[PDB]
Amino acid sequence: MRVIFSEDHKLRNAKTELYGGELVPPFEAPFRAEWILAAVKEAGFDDVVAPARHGLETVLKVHDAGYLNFLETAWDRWKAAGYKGEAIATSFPVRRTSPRIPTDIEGQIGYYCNAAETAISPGTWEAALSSMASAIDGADLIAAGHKAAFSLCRPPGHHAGIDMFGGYCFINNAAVAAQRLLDKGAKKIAILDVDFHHGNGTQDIFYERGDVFFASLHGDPAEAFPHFLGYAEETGKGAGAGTTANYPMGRGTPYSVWGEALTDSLKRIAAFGAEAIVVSLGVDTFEQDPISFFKLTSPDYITMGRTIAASGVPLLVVMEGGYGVPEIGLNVANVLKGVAG
Amino acid sequence: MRVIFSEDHKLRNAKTELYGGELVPPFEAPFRAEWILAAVKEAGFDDVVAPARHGLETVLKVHDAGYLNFLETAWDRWKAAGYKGEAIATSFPVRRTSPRIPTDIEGQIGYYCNAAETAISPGTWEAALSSMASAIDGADLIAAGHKAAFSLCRPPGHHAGIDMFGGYCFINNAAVAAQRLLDKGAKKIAILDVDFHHGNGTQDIFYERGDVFFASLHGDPAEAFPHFLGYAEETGKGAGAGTTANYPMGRGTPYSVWGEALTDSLKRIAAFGAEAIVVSLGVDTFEQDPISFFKLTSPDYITMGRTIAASGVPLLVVMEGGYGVPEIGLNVANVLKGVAG
Ligand SMILES: NCCCNCCCCCS
Ligand SMILES: NCCCNCCCCCS
Ligand SMILES: [K+]
Ligand SMILES: [K+]
Ligand code: NA
Ligand code: NA
Ligand SMILES: [Zn+2]
Ligand SMILES: [Zn+2]
Repeated sequence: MRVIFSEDHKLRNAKTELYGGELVPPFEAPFRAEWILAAVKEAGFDDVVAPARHGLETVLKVHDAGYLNFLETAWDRWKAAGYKGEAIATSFPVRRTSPRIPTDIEGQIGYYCNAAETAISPGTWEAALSSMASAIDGADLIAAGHKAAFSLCRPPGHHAGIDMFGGYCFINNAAVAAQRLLDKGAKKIAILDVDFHHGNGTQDIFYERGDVFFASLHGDPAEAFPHFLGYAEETGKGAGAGTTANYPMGRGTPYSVWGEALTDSLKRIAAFGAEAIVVSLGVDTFEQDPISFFKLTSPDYITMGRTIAASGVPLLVVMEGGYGVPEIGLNVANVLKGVAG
Repeated sequence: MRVIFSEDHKLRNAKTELYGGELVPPFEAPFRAEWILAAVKEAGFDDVVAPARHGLETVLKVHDAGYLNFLETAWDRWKAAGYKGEAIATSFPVRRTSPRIPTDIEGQIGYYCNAAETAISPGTWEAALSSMASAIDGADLIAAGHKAAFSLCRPPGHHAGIDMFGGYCFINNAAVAAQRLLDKGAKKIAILDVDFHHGNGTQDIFYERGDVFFASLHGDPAEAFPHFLGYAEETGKGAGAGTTANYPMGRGTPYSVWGEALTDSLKRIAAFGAEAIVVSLGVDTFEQDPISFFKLTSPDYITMGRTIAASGVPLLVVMEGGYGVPEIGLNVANVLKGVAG
């Protein structure tokens, strides 16, 4: 299978992340992509290609235009306002606030943010567009008849909602890929989010859409980031009724339990009639992940890839999270081995 | 007039504030109270007394119980979770989130926060209770027949809403004072917020209540903190209809303009029939204030106090903001001179 990857991911190289009341080097750092690329090549997936660039045609169908405009100039405005650090939101539009959009940079960065750990830094927008491009080109391979492809996206996407960034995410790459598949002729597409964290951004984008089914397996939001979405009761609204399936799970969950939710999610996706599945792949479900509480082992990723591919429908694998250790690469590569085997 | 002041304000001595993407020493630091106290004594207001302690009777009528329980244990829980810095929220319940309350400390601190610049530190709860006590004792003086009193509150209160802390505020002292006056027999009370920033917390607490009228003069929230409340169109709802009056004003506003809004607010308060006015006094309207854009001069504070007192109705002055410069003390003292003159 082809691997789509842009060297322009490195334009996002933020210096700070707000974690535990401290500003620390970010977990979502350029070396993650280096580790993953090296491991997938070592596993034999060496057909690596840069994406063609893309404009905003596809992404405007899943993200708000004001949001994208804000990201395009956020860093410049932050710097012009005289702030000394990176661009980090402080005030947020929480319960019982006005729905109005501020005009200034401090107000706007909060208006457009869901989580303050994520700083905007110079090059962030450009990196996000490159990552989106990798997702688009991956989708195009699936549309053209390939049964699998891997978009090595960085920065990741699944916490970015219609008009919010956060969780290290700015453009929802998986959502853009799903939209691209619909634009190329699909009528029904599923997104299956296996990252440890709920894909709250993806859920937001498709919650009221009946053309996309969203399934997520994740740490229970009662006690895990992103904290404010991902409960099982959330099944969709309006045109999207019945097209969100959340599988929250608790501390220590191993594959023997996690795989049961996987089986069920795939049943749901099959009943929906998805023509392809965009897999939002994070490997922060690993038993050594520094910020997560699941207990998957490296061999479990092979099982996971094989099971998702036994759907018999084409897969686009889109990179999301997985942190801390170079074994994130082995784990990603193992999912691909399961898909290709 | 009597000045109520607790030395226990000093138990709030946080190390950090998130400002401009950096963790810096807080603007709202113990020296503020020292400076203000010294200046009011210098102006002849030397009848200074400590508040009696108070439990939660009064405050439970303006703040949510879950919120107060959260504040009481937040520091302990944050430390027990192993975080190394002070307690700073990251995820927030923004647009289109679940209304559910998280169980863990990271989820809860965001659930109960409106602004991430404000860290919870050891002693914060105890300090907030002492500041609340100063407000309650001030209210009791008014209830007993005094026409003026000054509660030198620290930490301040007006950004704390029903179930949210932020803007350096944890317990809404002015809201507690208003409630105490109602509990002592008043039927109608007004809160007049002259701090540069909108009292979004106070507005939240009384938005649907007809027994309290809230007026605020402030920097336009389209460009100024708190960013997400304080527009003129917000006039109240339900039983509270017509009991919020917001006067947003722009960059460079001097007393000649600000005083016209003051006059109008007092007309509204008189028409409401307030039996007393709780003045949320911030002096960050000063032309030198480091974080604000109004252009009041030190003499204007005397005019302001005199005009508010010309209402002919008893006043409780409750300390809010005012930062940076040594003149914060002179400016507060000048309001008291205007009231007492
Ligand atoms: N203490 C837990 C901090 C979690 N903060 C954000 C993690 C985002 C990963 C996205 S895949
Ligand atoms: N760049 C403006 C930072 C504003 N941050 C909060 C100020 C709170 C004052 C309360 S009286
Ligand atoms: K997930
Ligand atoms: K105000
Ligand atoms: Na949907
Ligand atoms: Na009211
Ligand atoms: Zn993740
Ligand atoms: Zn203020």
